[PDB]
Formats: sequence, structure tokens, C-alpha cells
Amino acid sequence: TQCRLKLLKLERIKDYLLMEEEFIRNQEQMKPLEEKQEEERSKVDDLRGTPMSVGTLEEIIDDNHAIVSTSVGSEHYVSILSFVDKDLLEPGCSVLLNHKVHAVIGVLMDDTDPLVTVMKVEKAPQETYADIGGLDNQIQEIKESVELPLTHPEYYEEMGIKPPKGVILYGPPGTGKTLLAKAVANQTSATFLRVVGSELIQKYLGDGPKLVRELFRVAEEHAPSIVFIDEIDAIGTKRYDSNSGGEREIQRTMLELLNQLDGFDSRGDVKVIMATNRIETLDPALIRPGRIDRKIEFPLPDEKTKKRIFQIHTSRMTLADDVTLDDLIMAKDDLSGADIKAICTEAGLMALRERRMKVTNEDFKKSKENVLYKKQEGTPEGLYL
Amino acid sequence: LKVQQLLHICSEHFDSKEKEEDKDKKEKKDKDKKEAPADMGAHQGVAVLGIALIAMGEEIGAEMALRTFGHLLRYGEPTLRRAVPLALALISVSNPRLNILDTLSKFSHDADPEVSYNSIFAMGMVGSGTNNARLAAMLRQLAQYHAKDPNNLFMVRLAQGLTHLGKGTLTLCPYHSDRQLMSQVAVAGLLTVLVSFLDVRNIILGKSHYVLYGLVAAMQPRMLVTFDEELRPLPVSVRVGQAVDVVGQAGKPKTITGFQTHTTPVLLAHGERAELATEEFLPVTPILEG
Amino acid sequence: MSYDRAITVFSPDGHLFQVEYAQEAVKKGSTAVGVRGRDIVVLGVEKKSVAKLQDERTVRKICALDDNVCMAFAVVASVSGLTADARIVINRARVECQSHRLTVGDPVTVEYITRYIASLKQRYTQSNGRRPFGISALIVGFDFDGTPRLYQTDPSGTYHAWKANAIGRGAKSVREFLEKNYTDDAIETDDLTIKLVIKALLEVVQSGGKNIELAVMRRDQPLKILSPEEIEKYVAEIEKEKEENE
Amino acid sequence: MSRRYDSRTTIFSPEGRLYQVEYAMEAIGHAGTCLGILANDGVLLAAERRNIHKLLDEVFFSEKIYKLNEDMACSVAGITSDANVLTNELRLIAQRYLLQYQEPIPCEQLVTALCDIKQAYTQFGGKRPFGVSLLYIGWDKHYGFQLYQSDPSGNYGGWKATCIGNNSAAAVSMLKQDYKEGEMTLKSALALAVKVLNKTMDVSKLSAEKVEIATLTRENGKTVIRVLKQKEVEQLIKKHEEEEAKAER
Amino acid sequence: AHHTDCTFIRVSGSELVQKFIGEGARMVRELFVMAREHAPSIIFMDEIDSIGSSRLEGGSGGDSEVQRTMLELLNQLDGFEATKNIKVIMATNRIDILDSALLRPGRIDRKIEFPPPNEEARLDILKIHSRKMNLTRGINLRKIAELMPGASG
Amino acid sequence: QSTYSRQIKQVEDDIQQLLKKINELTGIKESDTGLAPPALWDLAADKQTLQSEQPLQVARCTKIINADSEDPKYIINVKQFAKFVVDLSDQVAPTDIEEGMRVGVDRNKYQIHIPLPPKIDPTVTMMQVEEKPDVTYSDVGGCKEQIEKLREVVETPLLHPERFVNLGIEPPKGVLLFGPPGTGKTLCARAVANRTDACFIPVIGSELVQKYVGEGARMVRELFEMARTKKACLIFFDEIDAIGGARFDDGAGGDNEVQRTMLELINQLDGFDPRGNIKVLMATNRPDTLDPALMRPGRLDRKIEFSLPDLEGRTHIFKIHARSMSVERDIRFELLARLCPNSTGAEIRSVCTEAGMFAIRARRKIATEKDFLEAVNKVIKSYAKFSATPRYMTYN
Amino acid sequence: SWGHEYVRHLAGEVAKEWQELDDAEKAQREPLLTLVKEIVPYNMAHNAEHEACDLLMEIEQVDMLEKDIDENAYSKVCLYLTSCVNYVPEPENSALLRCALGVFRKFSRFPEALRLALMLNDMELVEDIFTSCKDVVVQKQMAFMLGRHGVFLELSEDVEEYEDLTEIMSNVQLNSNFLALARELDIMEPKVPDDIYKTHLENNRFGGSGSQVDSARMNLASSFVNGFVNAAFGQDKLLTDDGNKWLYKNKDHGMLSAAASLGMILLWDVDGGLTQIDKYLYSSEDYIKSGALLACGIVNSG
Repeated sequence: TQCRLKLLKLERIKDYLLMEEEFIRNQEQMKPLEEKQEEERSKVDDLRGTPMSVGTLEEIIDDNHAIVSTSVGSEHYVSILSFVDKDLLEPGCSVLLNHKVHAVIGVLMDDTDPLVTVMKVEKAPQETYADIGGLDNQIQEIKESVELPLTHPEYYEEMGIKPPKGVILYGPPGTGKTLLAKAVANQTSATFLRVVGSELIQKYLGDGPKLVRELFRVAEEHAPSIVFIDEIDAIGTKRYDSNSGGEREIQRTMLELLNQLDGFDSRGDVKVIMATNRIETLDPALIRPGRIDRKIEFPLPDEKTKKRIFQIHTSRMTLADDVTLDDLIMAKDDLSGADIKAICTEAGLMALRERRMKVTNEDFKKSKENVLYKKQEGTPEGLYL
Repeated sequence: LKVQQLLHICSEHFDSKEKEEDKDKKEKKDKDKKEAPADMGAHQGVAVLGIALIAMGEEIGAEMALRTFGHLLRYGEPTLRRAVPLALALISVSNPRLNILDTLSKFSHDADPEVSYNSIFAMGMVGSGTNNARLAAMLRQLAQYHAKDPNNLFMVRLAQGLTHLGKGTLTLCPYHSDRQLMSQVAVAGLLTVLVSFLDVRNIILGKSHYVLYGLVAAMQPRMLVTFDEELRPLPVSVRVGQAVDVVGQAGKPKTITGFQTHTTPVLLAHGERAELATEEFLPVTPILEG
Repeated sequence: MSYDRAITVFSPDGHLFQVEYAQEAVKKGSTAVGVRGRDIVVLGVEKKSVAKLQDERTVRKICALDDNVCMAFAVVASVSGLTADARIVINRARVECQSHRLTVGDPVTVEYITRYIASLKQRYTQSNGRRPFGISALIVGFDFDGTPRLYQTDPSGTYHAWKANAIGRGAKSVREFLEKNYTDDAIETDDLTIKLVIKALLEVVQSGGKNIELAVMRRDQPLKILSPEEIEKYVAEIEKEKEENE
Repeated sequence: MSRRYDSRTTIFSPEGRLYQVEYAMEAIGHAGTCLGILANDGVLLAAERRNIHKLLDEVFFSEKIYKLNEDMACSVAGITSDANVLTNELRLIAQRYLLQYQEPIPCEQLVTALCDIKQAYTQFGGKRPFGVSLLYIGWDKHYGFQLYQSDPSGNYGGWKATCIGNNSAAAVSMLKQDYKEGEMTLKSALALAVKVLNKTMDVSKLSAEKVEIATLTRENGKTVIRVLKQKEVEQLIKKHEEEEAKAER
Repeated sequence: AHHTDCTFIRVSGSELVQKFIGEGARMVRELFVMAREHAPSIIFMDEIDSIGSSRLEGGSGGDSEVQRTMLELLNQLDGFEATKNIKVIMATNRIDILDSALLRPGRIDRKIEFPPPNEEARLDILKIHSRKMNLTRGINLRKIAELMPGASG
Repeated sequence: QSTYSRQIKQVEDDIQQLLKKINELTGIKESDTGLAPPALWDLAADKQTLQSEQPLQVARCTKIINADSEDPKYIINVKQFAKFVVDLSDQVAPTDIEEGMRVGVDRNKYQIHIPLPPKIDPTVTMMQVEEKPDVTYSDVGGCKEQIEKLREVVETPLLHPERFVNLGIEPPKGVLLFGPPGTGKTLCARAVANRTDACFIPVIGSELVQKYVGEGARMVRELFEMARTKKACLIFFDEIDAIGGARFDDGAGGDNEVQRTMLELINQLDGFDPRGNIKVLMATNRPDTLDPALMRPGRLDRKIEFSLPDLEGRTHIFKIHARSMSVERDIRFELLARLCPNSTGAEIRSVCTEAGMFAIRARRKIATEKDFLEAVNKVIKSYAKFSATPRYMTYN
Repeated sequence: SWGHEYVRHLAGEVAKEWQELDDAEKAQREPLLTLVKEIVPYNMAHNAEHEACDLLMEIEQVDMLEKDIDENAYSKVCLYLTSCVNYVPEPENSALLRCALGVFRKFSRFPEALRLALMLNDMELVEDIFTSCKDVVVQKQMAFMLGRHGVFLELSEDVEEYEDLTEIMSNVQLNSNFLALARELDIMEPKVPDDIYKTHLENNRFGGSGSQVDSARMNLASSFVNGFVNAAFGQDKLLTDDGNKWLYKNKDHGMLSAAASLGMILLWDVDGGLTQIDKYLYSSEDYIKSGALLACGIVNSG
């Protein structure tokens, strides 16, 4: 709160200084006077023509030649014409090629494709634990598995327990699956990669599986990183069916994801937070415990848990403080965490409809009912049939 | 402070003439030691980016920057342990350069299997696959041994342990040993004191009762940045009152909690990382697991 | 028709579909708590589903089946406040109870009606076309012996005695809550027995204590329904102590 | 669910919670409004008949409001086909009660007898659920004039003002709102009955071809139940009509 | 759209609506970038939920799959969670008949019910239309309004 | 509150402009990497840049037949989907250009400098392939019935092939593996292999999905040829529910590549097949889509239903992990195993991880008995959730 | 509106437009402090005046007992100062510390007062505060212990003796009041701190001795590690006692250093440990003799 506001005063000064400071250091004042430094800048200009073509490096051989696929025309058997060495290079990377003679000038860019641009939401959310509407215990499970081995190896080594390679979140939905993933991701201050599962489904032949493996490669260069696979079930076990080009597609993208996460052992290269809105009616072919160890199940909030979600919320709000928090919760019946959030938002909006500016005790009571009604109409009510 | 702390001209001389303190200075350590709990993380946030700037700016700049950046960790006491420990470790496999192990081990004393996990591996591997001289060997061992000393024993913190808003110990003595080569035989006398220790005491006192191992408190050690650093952090978090000394600087937050036991703190967390002070209405101060 | 659709199929679960499913309904609509006391075994209900233009005499959520055994229920399903399913079960269980008196005298024991009711839902699992009733009743009573008993039945039809048990609005939640309040002192004292019931109800308080209806029943004696007005006297005082624990 | 395990009532729900009943409630809304209001010398029932057509043989005046007994009458909202078995059943129960008890049958007792048959059909016997809500109107000497509401499922409640049919939600709240208690008389409850019936229904005119109105009135201590004939009905409509007309443009 | 001061860009609930460089299922991100730039805008997400029958009952399905992701980016990326300058207007014909993706909390907070016509409504709507189209001889708009209400507008 | 608010508006404009600058901050310089010796290199590079004859394109000969009035031409196909003819700039011979052989040819002469190894498919797949395994029975979840049945296929004919040959039987080498994920199907196959003292190679069908249509069959064929070359080895096919899996003859999806791959695979196996102690295992991770052709007995000799570790086998494997880390001994793990339904070896190891973690939360460095209880509750429920309504399938 | 009501009031004052000398010199600030604590450091920090700190001083001093209790009043001030210092430029920063020192002087709780006296490190300021920490209650209870432990613990010395700038002045005063000679001085001097170190050592566990090899250049390294790891009581006691092995083999300036490093381990001991340091002092070359004095300093900080 106070602390959060203070950090901003330092950051305002920081932007101004950093932009001036950048200039003297980067060059044109630290202009290459060094044999090594000058040689790389001058040589790449001379070899380079314009246009160029991007490629992805398909495999390298140890005799100073490599094989690349360029975006345009055929693949090329290219030589390593100066610059980068063999070690520097790895397959699955994107490298820059001159059209005049396709050769690897280098990478230092952690790839560059249109694919990578979508993947890198790299700059962290402001979202962080206990800025979330969440349950105290539930966030602290996500942190224990994903975050904690990097932060303190101390506890994990003494105890003698094995570090995982990801975790999985599954619903009952409306539990802040995505909110949790964003909270942890800010805390590490490691690069946050994101992709949605449907993007990986396509009606083109073979494109999907390249992207699925690609997520792990991009992340590895950036590493440490946390890779957010939003709605895994989408590539997986939720239908694209068998009559739209799904018949081939789904099985391949699903399988491709499942084998690397599994490996031959739990690899532990880069951490993963996987969010799913259910694994409840969907088919088996997904990652099981003991590669990602802990699998986190959410409940449907009870009276006691509802205290933790609500107290966080009442602070931004007002005039539900007058009335005891305990009594309000008791009164309302059991609902999911998104529903609880929705009541509270709706309280602020309904006052405006009433001709009032913002939440009152009365507005808070009515909002509870409206959401409850939607659910009560949608699915079974009270007393048996 | 921060505004001064980026100010550079280094393309004239590498002496002291126009060269100045600038590459060394770039860490932003003096404040972090002196004042505020929030400031310590924010400046480090600035700092990460600065490593690239020296490194890319000159090849010569990179060599000097790597030594001083490793000291920011010890002098400043950041809540970040992400980028810098690993960075130093990977470069030293590529390029023999003995200074790197030495600056790192001074950080590695603070909490000795958080950061020490990585460092120990790197320092050993390089040590036994590279030696350039007997002199070269001597540095690498010194760092390798200095690095371990399990979990917060005579731990380094630039707190007072009553507050960290105050003036800490003379940090400039490890800063002196880190800037210049530690291979220089003349240096040795000064070199022996570079300690910048903070008590291993976490004894509860501040009232006469004088029991060992203090009250229950709140900590989050699954963090690398935290929600409350206003002055005193969150007093819920996950409970700790263990006998073993506190593991800060990635589980830095301690709030002193004592109201439920009916004693009250005279010392509210002012940046403290040692001894509790309370006014005790009890003859024996409870001790908890957590 | 499909294999899964059919009433016959013992399912990989290892238990019949319609028996399993009736068991997943014993939360939501209405709430029934019963605690055991020396002089009165007391059941209380919250929510009779009354707008207070609706007759409260018509809706029985606390009905005495015998002259020393009474039961209160709750349940989940489609269409709120649903009097019907509960009402057939009251009618067959109460007649059977009166028929038992005629065959083998004096007020019939708590445990026997509870055994009959659990088996009544069970026999249905064999019987044609019939799924079991999803109801859990808190059978509250005194034996002819005068030994107080508090019994509970479940939807499959396995029954257990308890000292104190709570169902509805999340069965598991109300059972857990009731266990903090229960003490061996509570059972001995006549004031505390009522408050113990009310104390479980209140964590889903709705509309006064006039909504909440309690009965005390004694050793051989008919159900005495305490006034909707008396109940209110306990709630005002207790409700404050309640806020503090959760 | 993701698929019902119903398609018979000799097999049951994939949740054990019966969907068919919620569709039945919707069925009352499809059919025309049925309302009952209480009076201090009678009770009256007002129902919208299936027939709106001009050509009516009119031998019956009872085609949704059936007089069962010498103390009670009921109405139908829902499918007409369903009433015919029910109405003959209700006649048997109603006289059955008299034989043993010989008392002015209470409304709560008749309804519980019927609810036994409706709950069994839904549970087993392979018979399709009901789709009618029936409103029972009667007099007993122990509480007075009463009105009860029965649901397809077997769910019952004693009311003194209730409405179902032509969106139930709106209708019950409205019937309550305009209802007053202890201020009433039979003529004014009847004038009001048409007015409320008009608002829930799409028509702003309404006729005795569209509507059928019954009284239950107690005379000389005994209950005389009649379903009224068309000319008598029209007179209650015209009374209402002047007011309805002013609302209109 | 006139009141709110937005550019009405109608947005299909389809995402096979692109074949420009690839399907929409694949290129969910482009729809978003354009939407932002031409802010303020109203993205009218029209999915009537009278398309699909088994899709509605279930949670899975191809249509459900693609639709779910387009909605999830709205939250993750923010700019419908930092702002709401762009309003997502969902349309369905009933309170509940909705597809599982649309229905669930956290992509809903409002549901609005409007009656079908009445004589009084029919008068207003007929009048306004009458003047535009061609008004009748001696006015009999009132007669038609009284007699019976419109099924729709 | 108020004083800050203005700082907020200004800071946003600042951040926008900075996002462009990170590019510059990393370096204005066009360079990647370069040392003083690539200057020497560079003079040579210049000529290669100058001339359009180089760079060398990769092409692949689909078939050898052409040698029409010049030293052998062949049809080599570049990856721009155009066919070209070859000439000598080194040589050309029946052996320099072959059926599978890739070639280096010029952009504007189309002459061969060098042939490259036959096909793209065997070089890439080599990285994925692991060699001889070193894993043992305790690690799979103890001695399981499924383990003993693998011994019969693998151990007996491999160690002593001479008995089966004399008798008049061909030896069995095939198994069909099916069940839910996490059972340890590959783990078990590997376990038996190590004791037997035979090589193991993983092959993943999904890992090679290089297509140009019908291309997929050529990859299947190559993976098989490689296994055959190594005698006294086992080949395990992972992820072959697609490309070498179920057909789609009801389709309306534009596929034929899974069908093409299937066609080639059945045909190679069926009738006879040249093997010599190459065990063929198939693992099908999909119950939903199955390939009947492969699945029935025959050339692939047995079917074993892969089931989760029995009660003794899970107790035994847990014991091994438990001793390593800090645990209280007298362990309540036995009471929990018996209480609970069938639990896999993967599942039990997660218990140990989760129990450690609860223990840290409590603020002990010993993971106690209480901690193991919470850890079993969590694991059993998660495994349990998946459905694909099996009765529905049984009916049809 | 009510929830917001407290913050807006104080949020408005922050601006401090026009008049900067006020009209009241206690400001309207006072009732708001108890209700909201978040708004207040924002006001002092942006204002960045010594005058801002004056207005805050007058109101906290009265508010201490009266409003609620001493304990919450004390808490409110400590938070406020903390935002404010970062914003003030350095010449002016000293002035705000003293102003704060007055609010604390009166207070029952001393902690924050000591930090302010430390920042300055002034002889006079630290003396004034110390005498004030002890005075509130003449019984030892919180008052004396709080003052003694808190001020002394504070660092400014790399050796473990902490400050000791305060130590000489403060001690004569504490023995004069008399709660015992031995109690006041024992806490005040490093002697009590020597015990508490010893007890903690076991739990944390030790990285073993700093010995590696006593031959080659490695003998120099060995020497240096012992000094660096432990400036307190070790578990590497066995190597140091035996001087002849480690200490002598040493070359050049490393000989002086070996002799220094030995003092670090002996620190927290001087009730027998002294004797060897003196042997080293009498004998041999200058490097060793000078080393022994540096080392003595180190031990005689125990």
C-alpha cells in the first residue's frame, strides 16, 4: 500500500536517468576501439546485404557446417561464415541469414519469429499474492511447488524431497486459476511466457507440434522462466472433434506436450504453471503426479474459506465494514470464487442503478441474490426428486 | 543518491583520472545499506539492467563490472537472488577469472544453502578443472571454503538487528578487497578484516526475564518480492518461531507478533533481523514450533 | 438404449449409479440438526420455505412419526422448497410406526424406525425401476427404555448413532461445526440442549428465529413444538457468541 | 451432467435430481393463468380455458374448473388431457373422505391424498410426470376458507392468495400485491380477479369465451360450489372493463 | 453505440471467420490488436446459443474450445480488466440457455430482461416508424395499438 | 494519495518510450559475436557472398533413374517444390546420388559439391534416442504381474534363442501395452531390459512429424530399419496413436497422412518380418482412438493389460525413497496403502514430496506422520477424476 | 462515503499550498492520525519540510497517553518517519532526526530513538538519549535492558564490540544509579554477547575447520579462511591452538595476516586465550610481532 506507492517515486526518477545513462554506455561514446569489438561490428555489415531471411537452425554438424530452413525457397546447407562458434548455436533456435549467402551470422536475441513475439508477455504483471482475491492456503500450495526450490533450495535439500517440473491447476472453474499463475510469475521476476491452447490447434498440417516444443526452447534461452500454458485441455482431451481436421491435429499436439513434460525422467529444466478449468469430464492423456509432483485441486468455497476471500475484497469496497463480515458470509450460501468476486463487483455497479454512488449494506444484500439466482435456475435447487 | 549513482565517463582513462569510481559505483549500494526496507529491492531492480550496460559497453567494462556486482549482494542485502548468483557462475566456466569466486563467497556467508547451493558447485568445478598458478589456486580455495558455513551462522546483514534504517558497519572494507586483485600480496593485512557481520543472537529480551528463543512471528520464505515492506510487513503469512536463526533476504519479512500471548512489543519491525525486544508481563516467554 | 443410461450397470465405480447419486444430494435446501440431551432429545430446522403468507401447518420439516420418535431432514434437487419427496417418506414411515405399535406394543424405539427407514431405501435398489431416496433424516428420540438416542440415516441406507449430528447447507460443514459446540456438559443441561441446535443453524441464518422451528420430545410423550416466538429469545443472545468462533 | 440417464421413469437421472419436473413447471407457464383469491364469505377461482374459439357447444361450463365435492372445487393450469383422469380421481377421494369423517373436508387433506399418486408416477411405474398445477379451493370450519397449491412433483403449500400460469414469478407477486386481507368481500375479489387475470395475460379485452369463473360461497353454513355460466361471467368482466379501457390509448 | 460514443464493430462468435493468413482459431491475437487501436469501440460478441444443442449441454466441443480462449485473453492481457472503454456485449435469447463458456462467473456480471410488446409500446414504435415510412389516412395508429400488440417490434 | 496520482499519469508515458529503447540498450551494434580470428575467415566468406553459385541448397533425390546423355543426372527435389538435374563439381556416380540421399546443389548452376547423409529423418531422431537402460524392478513399483509377463517375451528368447528354433516355434517378440497414463509402461519395459542385458531405444512417433504428404510413411520405415540393424535390442514405440495409428475412413477432415503411415506399418509386419531378437512394444496412451490392425494377436504375440502396482509392490518402492529423506520410522504409510485403492509408483513418490512440504509449512525439518496423511488425500483424488464414460464404449 | 472520509482530509493537507508556516502550529492533523496511518507518511514525505516534522512532533507528544495508549502512539510515528527521510535532501536530514529524537525521549519505548542518534553518530546526542532510556523506571525491567541492548548492539565496528563510542560515557552513569555493578557492566560490555553466540552455534551447524593443506600456497589460503568465516567463537578451535602448524609456514604479508586471523577465533575468550598472543608478540620478525598486536585488539574487543 504505502510501500507500493513509494516504489513508484524511485521508478519515476529511474526512467529519466536510465535513458541518458544508456546513451553514453551503448556506443557512440564507448564506440569500438577494441580489436574484438570493432571486428564484429565492421565484419557483419560487410557480409550483410539487405534484404535478409530469417531461418530456424534445423541441425548443426561439428566441422563448421550446419543445415537451416529459411522462410523463403528451400532449406540450405550453410557454413558457419565467421562470427559465432558451434557451442553458441543450438537447434530449434532462430538465426539470421544473409540472402547473398545463407550462413549463420548469429543469435543473441533469444530467437525472433512472429511466434516468439506472441509468447513473450515477458514484462511481469503487477498482480502478486494477496493482491489476488484468493484463498491463503491455495496460493501457498502453487508457491511451494513452483516458486520455492529456486528461492530457497535450503528447505528442499535438508528435507530431502524432489523438486518438480511444473504443477497443474484444475477447477471446479471460476477459482482464479489464471490469477494464481500471474501472482507467482511477478514474484520470481523471471520472464513470463504465455500462449493459449487454440492457437496451437490449426487446420494446417504439422504446424502445431512445432509450437508446443518451441515453448520449452524459447523459455530455456530466457531461463529461469515460468511458462504459462493457458487451457491445456484445448490442445489435449477437449474436442476439436473428428470431422474438421481435428482427427489428425488434436492427437499430435496433445501427445507432443505430454511426452516432453513426462520425458524419460522429470527433467526439471524450466518451470511450468498449467491452468485448466476442469479435468473432470475429460479423457486421460494428460500429465500425472510424480513428474509435476503436486497437482492442486480447488474446493468450492465453504463459510470458513469465504472469510479469507472476502476480507481482501472489502478493503477496496466500503460500507460492508459497518456490518460484520462474519454475518454477511454466513447469510450467503456456498458459491465458487469467481461468483464471490462477481457479487462484490456487482454491489458497486447496482448502487449506480439505484441512484447511489457506491456499495451500501442494502446494495451488498441484493447482489448476492442475483448471482445465486443465475446458478439456481441453471442447475438443481433445494429438496429431492 | 540514485541520481549520482549513474554518472559515467570512462572512455578517458582507466586510471582514476576521468575513469573515476563509476563502474564500481553502478551497484547503488550506499543507500541500500543505510536506509529503508523498500529501497533495497527497488535499486537492485535498476541494477540488473546496469550489468548489461557496462558489459556490452566495453569488453573491459564487463570484467570490472562482474566483480563489483557480486559485492552489491553482500553490501546491499537485496530480496532478489535470481539473476546475479547464476550469472557469475556461468561466466567463470567460460573465462578463467579468479575474482568472481571471491566476491560471490562474501554473499554466500549470509545464508548458506540458499545461494551457497549454486556457488559451491561452480567454485569446486572451476577449481579442479582449472588452475593457472599456485597463486590462482589459493584464491579459488579461499572462496570455496569461505562460501559454506551452514544456515545463518554469524550471518551477514547490514542491520543493527534493532533497525536497518541506521548506519551499518564499515562495508567499505570488503568493497576495498573486491575492487582490486586479491592476488596482491600488500593487500593481505587489510584483507583479514573484511567481516560485516550481524549477530547470530535472536534472543528475546528488552525486559528482564532473559529467556532464549523468542516469540512467534510471521514470515513468507516463498517469495522474492513481497507485498508489505512499508516498514513492518504482514503479520499473518506463515508462522515461524523456531530456535534456528532466521533465513533472510529471500524470506526477509519478520513481523513481531505477541499480542495473542498478552505481552506487547516495545520493538515493532524497523528492519531488524536479530533480537526481539518486548515488554513482558509473563515470567516465561513462550516458545513455539510454528 | 445405452448401457450407462440403464438402471442396471454396476459401473467401474464399484457401486450402483442411482445409489451413488442420491448420496451426493444431502447438502442445500433446508437444514436439520439434532442433538442429544438427557431429558429431551431436540431437533431444530431452519427454513420451512414460508413467505409468512404460506401456512406453516401444511409444511412439516419437523414431523413426529411416533409418540417418542421424530425426524427432521434436508436434501438437494430441482425446484426449491420441494415438499413432495420428503412427504411420501413421512407418510409411509409414520403408518409403519403405528402398525408396529399395534403388532408389538408401547412407543417404538428410535433405533428400530431408523433401521426400517434405512432398509426401506435399500430394498428399492433391488426393486424394479426404483432409485433410493436421497434423504437423510436425523431421527431424534427416546427409547421406551428412556435411553436417549440420536440416529441418522444416509441415502444408501447405512445408519449410525451419534451423540449430536447436523445435515444440509453442506452436510460436512455443519457436522464439523457442531463438534466444537458439543460437550458432555451440553447433554446434561436442559437450557444448553436447545442452544446446541440453534448454534449449528445460525451459520446459514435466514430471517429471525421465527424461520427456525424447534421441538422437544420426551420419553414416551408427543411432539411439543416450542412457539416460533420462544425460539427468538435464544437467538438474540447466542448469535453474538457465534460470530466470534468463525 | 453431459447426458441424461433419463428417457424412462423406470431408469433415473444422471444426478439423481429430476429434470422433468423443471420442464413441467415451464409447462404451467405455457398454459393460461390460474388464480385464486380469498374472501370473507367465499373463495373464488378464475382460470383461462383452452378454448378461445368462438364456436363452443357450451353444454359444459366446467372444462378447467371442475366441481369435485359438496365442499370443494379445483382448477387446472396445464394440459387439459391430464385433468380428466385426475378430476374423476378427486371425486372418489373427496366422497371417500366424507364416508369415514363426514365433515366439511379440509383443503390440506384432499391435496395430500392426491400427492401420493403424483409422487409414485415420477418414481416408478413407467408413467410420464404430470404437467398441471392444480388449485384447490374449499372451506373447513377449523381455519376458514382456504386455497392450496399443488405442483406436478407432489409439492404442496397452503396459501390464501396464489397464482400460477403465464410466467409464475410475476403473477404470484402481483396477486399478493393487489390482495388485501380482512378487507374483502366476494363481489370485489371477483372484480379484482378479472383485473389481475388481464395483466398477466397478453389480452387487454378478455371474454367469457376466453375465461371461466367459479365461486365457492358458503350459504346457511354449507358450501355451495358452482362454476358460473357465460352471461354471469360477462357481468364481472364489464365491471373490470371500464377501468382497463382508461389504461388504454 | 450512439450513446456510449463507440464505433460499432460487430464481432462474429466464429473464429473460422478468418482465412486471411490462417483461421481465427489459430489467430485469436489479431482480433485483439485491432480492437484496441480503434478504441473506444464496442465489440458485439453475438452468439445466440440456439446454435448447438449438445454443445450447450456439455463443456467440450470444438466451438466451445475456440470461444473459451478468445474470452480468456481478454482477462490475461488486460484492457478489459484495466479498462472497459471497450464493452463486451454478449447476446443470448434467455437468461439460461447459454453455452458453458459464456455462462460461467467471471466473464459475466449482468443479465438484462426486457418484456415482449404491449399496446402502449406498440403505439410508440408504430408511430415513429409510421412517420418515416408513410403515415396513414386520418390516423388509425391508435386503433391498431389498442386491438392487439406486436409479436416483435 | 492525491500528490502521488499525477506521478502515475506521467510515469505511463515514460514506460512507452522506454520499451523502444531496450532494443538500443542491448546494443546499437549490428554484431552478434566475433573474435579476432574470424577476420581471416571473412576474406573467404566474401567470395562465397559474392557468388550466387553458393550458398548450397539441400535437396533430396526421391528415386534414381536419370542419366540422360550426361554423367548421372537423377531427379533431385529442392524444398521449393521444384525438380532439377545434377552435374559434377566433385563427381556423380550411382553411389553418390541414391534413393534416399540428400545433396548439396547450387542456386544457379545445380551441380553437386557433396552428397549429404541419406534422409533428414535418421539424423534428427538420433538425438531423441537413448541407449542401454540402467533401471531395476524396485523402481517400477516393485515386482508386479505385468513385469514377470515381460520377462517371458524379452528375457527367455533373447538369452537362449536356440531352444525356440529347435522346437519348431518362432520366438514371441511382440507385446501390446495399454492402460491409463502413469503406470510405468516404458519404465517396466526398460526394467526387464537392463537385467536381461539388452539395448533399449526409445522412438517417439510424435517427435518426427516432418510432412510433405506420404512423407510420414518413409520416416516409419526408417525407424524400423534402424532397430533391425541392432541385434539383441528392444524398440519401444511411444506416441503412435497418430501417424501409424487409427484410420479415419468416416472423415471429413482432409487427412490421409495417419492413414498413409498406417498402411506402410501393417504391411511391413504382416506375413513375415526380418527380426533377430528385436522386440517390438507398442504403447497406446489413447483409449478413445485405437488402431485395430496392430492391436489383435498374431505377429505381435501377446496382449497384456497394464495394471497399477499391487499392495506389496507399492509399499516396497516407497520404503526405498523414504529412507533417503528425513522420515519418522514405524511409518504410517502401510495403514494408508491398505485403506486406499490401487496406487501407482509415480503417485507414492509425489506423497513423499508433498509430505516434506507440509512439514516445512509446520516449521519442522522432519517430515512427520501427520504430513503423509494430507499428501495421500491429495494424490488419490486427483488420479480418480478422469472419465471418458467407459460403459458407453462397451455397448457399441 | 465514510470509509474514504478520514483519508481525504489528511490527503488534502499534503498539498500545503500558500501558507507553509500555518496559522496554528499544531495543524488539523491530529484526530486523523489514530484513524488512518497510511495517509500520514505520504504527507510528511512530499512536504519535505522540517516544519512538517514540527507539527508531527507536537501532536504525537501529547497524543501518547491520552488518545488510546502509549503503545499505538509509539507505533504511528515510527512508520511516518521512515517514508519521509528518503524524500528529504541530506543537509536537512540531520535536522529532522533530532526533531524526532524529542518525541521519543519522553516515550516509554526507546527503539526508533536510538536509530536517530546512530545516524548522526554524535557523542552528545547518544549520551542524552541513553541516560533517558534508563530513567523511566529506576527498576531494571524494560527500561534499562531496552536502552542497554538496543544502543550497544548497533553497528559501526567490523569487530564484535559493535559501537563502543557510547560505551565509556554511558557505563559510569548506569553503575552510579546502582542496580548492581556486575549486571549493568556485564550486559554493557561484550561478555554477555560471548555466551549467546556459543549456544546458537550448534543449531546452525558448522562448515568444518578452515584447513585445507598446510603445504604450498594453500597454507596461506587456509590461514585466511579461518579469519573470514569466524569473527566469533568457533568450532575450529583445535587448528588455532596449535600455532606452529598453520601460522609459521606462511609467506610475506600472509604471516602478519595469519596472526590477525587467529585473533578472530580467540575473540569471545580472553580468560586463558590471551597468553599465546603475548608469546607471538615477544618473539621473531616484525611481521609476526605486529600481527600479534592487531590480534590482541581483536581479542580485547571481547
